[PDB]
Amino acid sequence: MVRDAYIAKNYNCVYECFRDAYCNELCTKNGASSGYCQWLGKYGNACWCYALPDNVPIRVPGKCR
Amino acid sequence: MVRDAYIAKNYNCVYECFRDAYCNELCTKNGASSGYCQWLGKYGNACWCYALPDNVPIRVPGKCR
Amino acid sequence: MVRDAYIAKNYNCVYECFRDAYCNELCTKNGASSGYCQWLGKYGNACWCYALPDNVPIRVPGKCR
Ligand SMILES: CC#CC#CC#C[N+](C)(C)C
Ligand SMILES: CCCCCC[N+](C)(C)CO
Ligand SMILES: CCCCCC[N+](C)(C)CO
Ligand SMILES: CCCCCC[N+](C)(C)CO
Ligand SMILES: [Cl-]
Ligand SMILES: [Cl-]
Ligand SMILES: [Cl-]
Ligand SMILES: [Cl-]
Ligand SMILES: [Cl-]
Ligand SMILES: [Cl-]
Ligand SMILES: [Cl-]
Ligand SMILES: [Cl-]
Ligand SMILES: [Cl-]
Repeated sequence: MVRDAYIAKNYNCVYECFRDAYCNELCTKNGASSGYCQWLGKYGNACWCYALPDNVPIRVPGKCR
Repeated sequence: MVRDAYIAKNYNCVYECFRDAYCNELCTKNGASSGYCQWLGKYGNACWCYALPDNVPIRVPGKCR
Repeated sequence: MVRDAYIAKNYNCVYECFRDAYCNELCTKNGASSGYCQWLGKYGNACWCYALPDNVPIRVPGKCR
């Protein structure tokens, strides 16, 4: 299954960003259809991916550790 | 079927917004993959949903009533 | 197959834009689920389409000619 989400890294942490292309490269390398750099969002300036496969971790409620 | 669209409420009216998370919560609660708050768009500052199921009303050409 | 991409015109050139609705109309007329006007991106201010069918050309690495 796929989902639109903030791609995460160890452990439960978003990827920050400035440029859309940075996030699109990151997200698509990880199987998403595309992604972009969301500014001033829930997790600050962070990468949002569309249709990211569920073998890739995502940000969920809770702490980044 | 699903479509990308402005989610609507009675009758043929968009949801205004400030924050992306507001729209993402609204859109996903209604079955969309995600959504965001479009600023300065066709209907002002309004929620846009990706892959919103067709059992949820959307904004179509015409008046909000 | 579909892909998220910059819709292109002859030859390997993006469509520039100001308004999201301009790009959404262009992209959806060409079979995409939606599109928007990306500002200050890889190709300047240009139209990005979601789920654009592969019978529509897209921007790929290289020169616009
Ligand atoms: C300023 C600004 C801005 C923006 C944006 C966006 C988007 N998509 C990727 C959700 C369509
Ligand atoms: C007003 C200028 C907008 C450029 C910033 C674009 N983002 C990187 C925030 C795309 O979501
Ligand atoms: C230039 C700062 C951008 C933050 C606004 C982001 N929106 C809420 C308009 C996202 O589309
Ligand atoms: C800060 C105001 C944002 C309006 C510009 C929106 N775009 C046309 C860049 C949408 O991506
Ligand atoms: Cl985080
Ligand atoms: Cl943004
Ligand atoms: Cl927020
Ligand atoms: Cl309205
Ligand atoms: Cl916007
Ligand atoms: Cl408009
Ligand atoms: Cl170009
Ligand atoms: Cl943008
Ligand atoms: Cl760039």
